[PDB]
Amino acid sequence: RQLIRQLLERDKTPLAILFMAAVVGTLVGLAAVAFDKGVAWLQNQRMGALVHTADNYPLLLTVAFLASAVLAMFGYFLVRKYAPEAGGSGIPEIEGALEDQRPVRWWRVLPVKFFGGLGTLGGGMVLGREGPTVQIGGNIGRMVLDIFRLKGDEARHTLLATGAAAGLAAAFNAPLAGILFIIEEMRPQFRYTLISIKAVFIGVIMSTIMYCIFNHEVALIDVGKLSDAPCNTLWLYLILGIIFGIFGPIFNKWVLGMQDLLHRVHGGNITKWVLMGGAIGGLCGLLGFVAPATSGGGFNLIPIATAGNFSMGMLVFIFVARVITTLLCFSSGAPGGIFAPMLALGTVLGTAFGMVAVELFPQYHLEAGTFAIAGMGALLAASIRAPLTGIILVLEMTDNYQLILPMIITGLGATLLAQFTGGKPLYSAILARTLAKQEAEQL
Amino acid sequence: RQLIRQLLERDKTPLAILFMAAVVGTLVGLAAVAFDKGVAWLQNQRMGALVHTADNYPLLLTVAFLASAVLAMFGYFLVRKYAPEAGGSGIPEIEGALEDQRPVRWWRVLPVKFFGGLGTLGGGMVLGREGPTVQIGGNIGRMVLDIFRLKGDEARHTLLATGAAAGLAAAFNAPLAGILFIIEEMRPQFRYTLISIKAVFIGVIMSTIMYCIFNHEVALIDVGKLSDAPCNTLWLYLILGIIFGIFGPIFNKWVLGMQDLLHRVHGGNITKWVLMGGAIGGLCGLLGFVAPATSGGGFNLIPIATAGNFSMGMLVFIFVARVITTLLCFSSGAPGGIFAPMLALGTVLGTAFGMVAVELFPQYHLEAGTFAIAGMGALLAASIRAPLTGIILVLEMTDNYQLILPMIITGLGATLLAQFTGGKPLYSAILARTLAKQEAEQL
Ligand SMILES: [Cl-]
Ligand SMILES: [Cl-]
Ligand SMILES: [Cl-]
Ligand SMILES: [Cl-]
Repeated sequence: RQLIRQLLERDKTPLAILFMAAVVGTLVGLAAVAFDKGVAWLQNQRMGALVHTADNYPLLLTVAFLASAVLAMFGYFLVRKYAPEAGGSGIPEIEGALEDQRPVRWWRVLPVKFFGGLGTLGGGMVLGREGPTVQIGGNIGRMVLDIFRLKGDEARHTLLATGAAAGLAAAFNAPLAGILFIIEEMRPQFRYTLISIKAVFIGVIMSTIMYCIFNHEVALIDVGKLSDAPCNTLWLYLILGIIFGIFGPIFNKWVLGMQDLLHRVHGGNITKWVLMGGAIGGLCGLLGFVAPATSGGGFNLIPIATAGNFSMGMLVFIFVARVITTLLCFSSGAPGGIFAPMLALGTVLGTAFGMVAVELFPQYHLEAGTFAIAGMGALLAASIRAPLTGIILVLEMTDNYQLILPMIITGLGATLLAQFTGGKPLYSAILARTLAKQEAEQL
Repeated sequence: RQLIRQLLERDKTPLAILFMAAVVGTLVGLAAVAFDKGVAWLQNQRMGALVHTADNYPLLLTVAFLASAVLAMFGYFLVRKYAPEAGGSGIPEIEGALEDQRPVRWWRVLPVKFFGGLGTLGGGMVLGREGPTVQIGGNIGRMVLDIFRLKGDEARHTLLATGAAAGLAAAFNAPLAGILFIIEEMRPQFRYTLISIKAVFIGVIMSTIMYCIFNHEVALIDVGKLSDAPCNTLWLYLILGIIFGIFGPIFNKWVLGMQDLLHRVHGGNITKWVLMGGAIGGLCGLLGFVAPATSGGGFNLIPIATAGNFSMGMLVFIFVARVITTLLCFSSGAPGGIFAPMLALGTVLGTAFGMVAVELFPQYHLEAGTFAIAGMGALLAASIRAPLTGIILVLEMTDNYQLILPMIITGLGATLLAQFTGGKPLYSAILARTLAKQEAEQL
């Protein structure tokens, strides 16, 4: 009573950050659930109010095109106006914010990364919510430093990585992917002052506690308990990392090559960025009815492809027609991450390797889905090149933790073959292309 | 050839590190499995061989004492004559060799940490095999570097860290927690240069492949499937961390306090040390027969305490007489770590907390054992102050990965009150006491 509580005056500012890291993690966990439950409302009101008479296929294709384009145009007009920095994932806009390179305007991003991400991702576009939640989370961590008035220089990098950790923890119910997002992915940007790593923990805890009360689901991806991977067959997860580790730098040259190729029909205009974003967001709404595996930001193709429900000629067709629809969305300037459309390209090429590995090897008794869970985090290690948070996020979402060894081998063969090929991390190459564009345009 | 020529000009010395880290990682899967199969064959040769108790009880308590003390005076003697750095855990001898301070004498530690870790830890003493596998692993990472005569200090800090991560991946069968030993626990010593981390990833998976070849994996601790905790009850995991976070600085105050206190009964001699080691390590083979939860490394009673086969008049006798046999065994110069004795120390105080919360709160319908898994990584976060190497290492040996939010909450409140109530990490306070005692030797 009177022998313990007098030590608060000794370290009053560390206990001022760790209390504020509890209100960062609470406010990010509310803004992430209202994102995910608010984007599922616009996705259920779209397909639910699509079929009306069930025999009017000319009008039903028109409604599926316009009602997903106007929602997408609401997410493209609110981005190039009033908040131009919320025009992509948001992981490069916080990686250049832990180091003092990019400004953090929470008064502009938070009514835009929320209300534009609800119209972009709610239009059936191939874009995930790992983008608009870590960017929202990185700005709520900046928001409480202007509400609670503190001008600390170490309390502004601590809370901005707290809500960024709380954004990944409250988007995928993944408390371990949120902490290791700051540790090993954002390694040259984090400080680790022994109180900042405790403040990341409170923000991750309070954002996953607020995921309990409104999301009573067991997993985000509903693939059950798959088979084990014996260590007679752990060399096929090294050939899987070789195949994924070569496509990774080729995909990063395709992301950054389509950001400049699509930036030629409009050239930077406002009346032509929006009309192009409605032609993209309407095409991914028109694809939501005629081919539901092509459109969408993953997470429904993922527990279907890993069960062997697709054929071989249809898994090749999806990988061609999902690369086209994920380079037309993320490499266009829409608020939405490339993360969840990379989880849907990992279970397609992973199963296409897993369906061939049971024809050449009948003596291994291989399941065709164990290469889809392992391949899911193998494009996150070759493109983004954050292999450890990309294999404690496939495990946190599919709950298939028995593949903890084969998912490292395909996460290590992907990182090793992406560095040998000549590939950069994707979230550090979008940031390095926006800083060099900022320096060369104002001069 | 074409590709063969261009892989030798630019990246040859980075590829020589990634090939050495596969030879380093393989050799801590053959010297780490045969260490665990040597302490388990010696365990079933002194307590499984002398099993007939129906004939002579006074002629068996001496055999349970003499056969476990003669093994104890082989390791208390090999350390004190041939490799004095091999005594104790061995993580502070790698934590203090990763930067510049202590040498890595693989020509002295490896015949002593092996055949003394077989003698003490396999001869019935309360010691964990994490310690004698990090130091054997880190010395192998220097041994292969010295045999192949690699040139540079960039590979010396690299390959010593791959072997210390190869040790944790095969002593406990955890590929994911071995990398977080180097990333999270070895934070201010390890150098991250984008090739050394892939040498750790190579050295870990080459040390877990060589586990399942010999030791066919299912789980170390055989708790089957505990109940998924309803996260209404997550505030009880914070008071579990508060209770452990107070005891944590009190516990390692006894660890360093008993190393100094036991240093007066023998002085610094080599006859009085093994005669102390023949009684302080000798009664734990006698306590391993009349009360087998009071002695031993502390892994047999973890499935017994978590399942709830104890009362709270026996859950105190295996905590009062379990801290005594842990401070006597580890903190007296015996070649054996303290991870597994403070793992059995967390699941006993966690079950005592678990058996109380099911009486005061019948509305929650709690299990008394879900706090035992959450309390296992609590003393590893309060004393060692490495939560993510404690709350991920016990998920991989118990195979209950649904308690992550109950364990990050317990791992936070353990770390938060071990910093407030001033407690340094155990392996950073053991090393800083051996650094100050070697600077007083030169004068
Ligand atoms: Cl972008
Ligand atoms: Cl989505
Ligand atoms: Cl020691
Ligand atoms: Cl042990």
